[PDB]
Amino acid sequence: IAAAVIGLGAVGGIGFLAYAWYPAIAPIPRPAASSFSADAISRGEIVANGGYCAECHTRVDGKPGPELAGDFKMATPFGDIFSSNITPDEEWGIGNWSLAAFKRAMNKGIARDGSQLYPAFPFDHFTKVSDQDVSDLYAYLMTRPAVHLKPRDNTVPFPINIRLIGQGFWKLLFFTPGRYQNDPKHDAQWNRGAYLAEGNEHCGACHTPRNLLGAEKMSSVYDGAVIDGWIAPPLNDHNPTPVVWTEDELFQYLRFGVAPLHGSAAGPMSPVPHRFLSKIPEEDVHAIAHYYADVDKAAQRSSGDQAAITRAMQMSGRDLTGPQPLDEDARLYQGACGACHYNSGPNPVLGRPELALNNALWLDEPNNLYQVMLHGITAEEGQDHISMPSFYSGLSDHDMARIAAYLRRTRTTLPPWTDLEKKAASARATLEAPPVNASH
Amino acid sequence: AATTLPSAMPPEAAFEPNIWCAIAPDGSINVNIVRAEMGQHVGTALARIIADEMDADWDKIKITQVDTAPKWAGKYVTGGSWSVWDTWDTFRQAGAAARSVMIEEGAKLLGTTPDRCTAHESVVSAGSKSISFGDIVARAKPTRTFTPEEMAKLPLKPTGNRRLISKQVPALDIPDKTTGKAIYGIDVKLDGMVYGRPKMPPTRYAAKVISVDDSAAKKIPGYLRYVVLDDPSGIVPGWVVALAKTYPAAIRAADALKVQWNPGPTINVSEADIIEHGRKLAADPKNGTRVFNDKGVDEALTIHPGQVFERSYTCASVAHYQLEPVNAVARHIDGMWEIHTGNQWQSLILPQLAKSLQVPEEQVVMRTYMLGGGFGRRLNGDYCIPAALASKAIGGAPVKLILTRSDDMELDSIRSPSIQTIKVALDNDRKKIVGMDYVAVAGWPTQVMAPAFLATGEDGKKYDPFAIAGADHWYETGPTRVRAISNDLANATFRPGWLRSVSAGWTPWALECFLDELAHSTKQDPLAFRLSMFTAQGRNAGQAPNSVGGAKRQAAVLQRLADKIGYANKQLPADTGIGIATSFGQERGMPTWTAAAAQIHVDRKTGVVTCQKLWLVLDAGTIVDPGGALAQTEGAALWGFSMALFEGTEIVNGTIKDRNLNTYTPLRIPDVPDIDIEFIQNTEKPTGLGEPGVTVVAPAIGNAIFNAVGIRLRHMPMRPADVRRELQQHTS
Amino acid sequence: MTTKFELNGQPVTVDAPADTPLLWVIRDDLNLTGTKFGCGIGECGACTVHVGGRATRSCITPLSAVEGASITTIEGLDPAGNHVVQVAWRDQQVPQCGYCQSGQIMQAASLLKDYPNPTDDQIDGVMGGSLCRCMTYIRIRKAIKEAASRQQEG
Ligand code: PCD
Ligand code: HEC
Ligand code: HEC
Ligand code: HEC
Ligand code: FES
Ligand code: FES
Repeated sequence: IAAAVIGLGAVGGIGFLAYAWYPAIAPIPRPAASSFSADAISRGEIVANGGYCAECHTRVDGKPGPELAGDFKMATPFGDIFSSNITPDEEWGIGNWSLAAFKRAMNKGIARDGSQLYPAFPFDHFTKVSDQDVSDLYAYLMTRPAVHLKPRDNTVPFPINIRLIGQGFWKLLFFTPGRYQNDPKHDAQWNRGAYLAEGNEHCGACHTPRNLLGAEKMSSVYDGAVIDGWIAPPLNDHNPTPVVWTEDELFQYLRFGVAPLHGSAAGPMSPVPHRFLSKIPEEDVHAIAHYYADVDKAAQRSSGDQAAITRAMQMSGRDLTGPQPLDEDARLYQGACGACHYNSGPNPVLGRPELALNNALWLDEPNNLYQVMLHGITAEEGQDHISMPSFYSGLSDHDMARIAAYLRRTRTTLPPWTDLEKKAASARATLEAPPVNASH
Repeated sequence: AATTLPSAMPPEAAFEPNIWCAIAPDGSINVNIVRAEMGQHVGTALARIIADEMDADWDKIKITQVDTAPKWAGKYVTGGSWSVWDTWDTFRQAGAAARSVMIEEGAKLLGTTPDRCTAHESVVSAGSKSISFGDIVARAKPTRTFTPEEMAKLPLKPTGNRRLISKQVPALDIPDKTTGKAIYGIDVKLDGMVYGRPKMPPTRYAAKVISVDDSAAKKIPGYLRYVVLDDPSGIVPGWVVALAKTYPAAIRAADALKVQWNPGPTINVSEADIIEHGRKLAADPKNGTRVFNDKGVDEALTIHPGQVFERSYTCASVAHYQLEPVNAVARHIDGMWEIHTGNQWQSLILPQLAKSLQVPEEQVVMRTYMLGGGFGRRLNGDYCIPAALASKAIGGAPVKLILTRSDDMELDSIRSPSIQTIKVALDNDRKKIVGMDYVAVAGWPTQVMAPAFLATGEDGKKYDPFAIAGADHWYETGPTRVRAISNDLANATFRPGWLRSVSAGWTPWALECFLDELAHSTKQDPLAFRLSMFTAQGRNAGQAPNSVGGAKRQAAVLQRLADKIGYANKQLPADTGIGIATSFGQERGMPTWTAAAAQIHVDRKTGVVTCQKLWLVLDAGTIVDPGGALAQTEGAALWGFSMALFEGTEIVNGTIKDRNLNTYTPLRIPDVPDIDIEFIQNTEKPTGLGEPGVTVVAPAIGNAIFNAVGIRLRHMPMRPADVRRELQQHTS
Repeated sequence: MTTKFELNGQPVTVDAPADTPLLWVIRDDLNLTGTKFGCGIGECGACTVHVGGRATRSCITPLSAVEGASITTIEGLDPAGNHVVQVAWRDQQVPQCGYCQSGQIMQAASLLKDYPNPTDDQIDGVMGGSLCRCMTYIRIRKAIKEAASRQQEG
């Protein structure tokens, strides 16, 4: 009371200010591109390709923006956050940044001027990137063409737009700076895979559920989350697909975008194996796959893979062979989807993904199935050279609900979904009619 | 002359003995085909007939699908399976005339009398000397022409064993259809073409446009304008066509148009309402026209009220769903209205097009293209008028009006739901039929589209031949009265249309199911019961040359079926049965005696009915094209199977309920049963084969169901839910 | 706007809205009327084309989805129209009206690429989507089996 409460509040305030406030490194003249060594440029190119630097630092909405120029819109639940320009621009960019300032931003999320960056920039994962990789990718960034584009202004409100207090509190509650620590309990390949997956590649950025404050639930790592309407399925034991995510399946999925059993990488995973993970050394992808196979615990769960595949083959051809005068939802599925989704042989045929094994039918919600039905899969989106028609206008919400209910009842052994029509409408409300086909 | 099928005709003139065939100086022989090529390969069969009669080389035969011209004078009708049957005599006479001219000219060139020279394989010879047809045309240059009455008295060849007829021959149109080179109505491209799409009114008839709001559609790139169709003929009332430079733009513009309508008086009419109106119409004995009314039917029926067996059978609506949606290109070029579309009956729609365009009939010409499946849908021709009106709205510039699947199904002239009541009076022994009373209420497509083609019954009143056909049975049922009643509610609500085997797909259903029910109720064998009434006495004695032998002929095929399937000693496992059903084909004037047997296993739990085997035996006289005949019979049998077990729709709020394949369920490849089709071999006059296969499939299956689980179904299609309901009721 | 892709082995650049279906781009913009328009909702197979050698429905495939891809139509199946599927179709006299037969032939070629020995179950599963209103399925199955046998001979 009085003196005591004032004193303790002042102590807490000065402590929070000392923690949150960071000095601003003096800006340096723009480094010449010739200074950096050629090999460092290639190593930084590999590092930045691994981190998907150009994915969410390029403007996609409206007109396409310049590479690495920022202005990418992120529809955060708290508001809209626009990625900063990381091209070596003198004023609106990192051109005046020094190596120390960029390293500080990578390890702590503090900009050159001392301001704190939002957790939309996943510094909690990039803080594990080693000094050598940081220097390499700084050298790579500083030699990219400069863009004089200014990112648009954020729409985040009070009291979250106040960078100092809000971001300092968020970092205090959840952020833990520090490079990845080598684990002696596992081999070099597993350590490299863990370093990449939890570091540069930040697989848990959208594969781990987040609480109300946007922080990843460390007690539910790789438990699957919801991003952009799609569902990122669990990357651990909790994956509901009947076939285990073996090392070979993981490597195929992460390198070529298609797996022999589970299927192809669509939606938000269209670019990850296609645009980024295919431009990094194959050893890195192999290490990531091995690490996640260890995390997935495939060595114990792989015993039942043959039985699961046989059961899926049995149920894949259900109602697709012989006369079908009884079930009308089965007729709709056969007419609309069964032509390219029927499998008979002991193993699936590449190019005909097995719905009885896919996560779209085994997940808790029909989000992935509805999103695939609506958007479709382009030629280079999932598996290479092959495409999938979009059923935005071919199927109404009722028809999509009928197909989803029939597939869940028949192609899986799980209990039926709930509110399928409302969920179908919600999924449809996130796009803008890919075809002008109509002609219902 | 639009498309010569095997190859283009040589450009060195030709000799035309008549209007049906021409002979080029190089030996090529062109045959003018006026029948629509909707998939039955009619041109190949007609060419076979004319080449066999002409005694010409088949390798020199080409067929031209000619456009509408005054020289053929309303011969462009293709329906009711009349093509081969009607063209038999005409093409035989034409070939005989051409062969006679060739024989005479070859004899003159070779210096011999015509009585000794003989022509074969497109060359006429007299002993050792010989000369081909092309050389004859090049040298003699014949100019003789034959009028139809001149050809009607020529010495035709004997109808026995022929050279080209009843021999396997590849179809002329198949090679083009395999490589995607066949041109349909939807493939037509004209200079300055503008695409168009309609906005369907809420009702088929009596719809009026109040206001149109095109502000939303003006933001669509490529959208030009909208036209509100004013129809002098009143065929497409209340239509609004949106025009664009590209078809997707037209689709989007039509979707974005805001049109206010007066719905009309039939906006809340359901299928049950139509069936109830049919029942009410059939209740009154004075309604309808008696197709034949023998004296004493009432006395026979009412003498013994306790010995009357009556049943009622209903058939639901069926949609064509022809694969190519109805479309047409229209333009006004060189002072003539050109319509490019696939049509089955050009001679019927030409006067309507002329009336709608307010031009003389000689100023309208319809180019002929391959049909993406007619099935009686293209007999309508109501889709050509909106394209012509839209073209007239912009001054005659080409307009390609294409209907989407939803619009095509809304405009579809569906098969009207029908209800038939059959009531017989038996003798004292309850074994023989003494009197018969047949009534059938349905929509009348001929009374709507072609009122001038209505037939006259024994009552002296006009009736639709394509709404009662198949009920004029050949059985010996004593005094028989057959009545056809026109459902005015069906005519007003929608446009009743001709389906494949029109009115012969549901009359045999009721008739054969009723006959089997009566046979089982009187403790009689259905086959023996049917054969005992095939006495072929009276009106069923048969005429010549079409129905030679009368009802006996039908009995023959039935007997053949009873020998093909082992009917006498057929032992089947539990819940398995065999059902038989016979019919005389399409019409009494041109009968195609057919019989069918179905082996059916009925699942007592789910009610699913599976056809293990389907036998068909047909007597269509001479089989001109064995492969074509087999293909047509297979298609017709599968159409009947689909209508009996799979296809079917409903009328909700005055319009068909299903709008695309998401709800409509036609037959697909996995559902095809095992079919065994046999043709009776004889030398009689050929009859139609495209339609008759549909006639007998539906009742037979139903009969088989009664032989499997003992439940009787009197509604088409027979869905598993109905079987489950019947089984649950029988359990009680 | 401008979408560039390889059609029938030739590079083409079509200037059309990215939401335009591949069917109407092929039929109208590229003047290849071999592909046909049926249901329009991807349930009849009349518009089947080959994207990357795999059968797909061009009626509900937007242009933006085939950027830089390889599209094969019925005109590009064989230079002389002597594909094994086409030869089997001609020998068995499968086409009645021929409207579906372009899509049917493309789907049969895709099936033969998938299953070199299509059993009855495989034929039902793969060709179930393709619909023929003329009901030429009896000849379709025989043609598929004959084409498979000829391919195995080869
Ligand atoms: N005898 C004899 C007969 C027949 N044939 C064969 O068969 C066919 C047929 O013929 P005819 O019967 O005559 O028929 P035509 O008339 O031509 O046609 C018509 C029909 O045809 C059918 N079929 C068919 N198919 C197909 N594919 N598609 C179609 O659409 C159709 N349609 C249907 C209908 S219908 Mo009514 O119009 O409805 O009223 S009539 C009808 C021919 O081609 C021939 O070849 C022979 O051989 N023989
Ligand atoms: C999407 C999830 C991102 C990925 C992958 C990477 N970055 Fe990022 N970055 C992102 C956002 C939304 C923001 C803005 C935060 C804010 O406070 O508004 C940033 C910011 C940066 C900065 C700061 C530059 C500035 O002028 O403040 C830098 C230097 C930066 N990001 C670098 C960077 C690198 C090197 C990445 C590859 C490892 C990378 N980012 C990935 C979003 C995302
Ligand atoms: C956000 C953009 C993501 C990042 C970064 C990573 N993943 Fe992901 N992943 C994401 C989505 C939205 C989906 C589902 C889409 C679908 O239709 O497949 C996935 C899917 C996977 C899978 C497939 C699992 C299954 O189908 O059962 C795997 C194995 C996977 N993701 C692994 C993975 C790894 C190893 C990542 C780091 C490199 C990674 N993902 C990043 C979203 C995102
Ligand atoms: C033939 C043209 C198809 C039809 C009709 C349908 N699908 Fe499909 N689907 C097809 C392919 C070739 C692919 C993979 C394409 C690639 O590039 O990734 C897919 C993909 C899916 C998926 C995702 C699985 C994965 O491998 O990513 C799902 C969930 C899916 N398809 C479901 C589905 C449904 C429900 C359909 C009926 C509406 C349907 N597909 C139609 C081929 C074809
Ligand atoms: S039109 Fe594309 S499948 Fe029917
Ligand atoms: S051939 Fe007429 S639709 Fe298949």
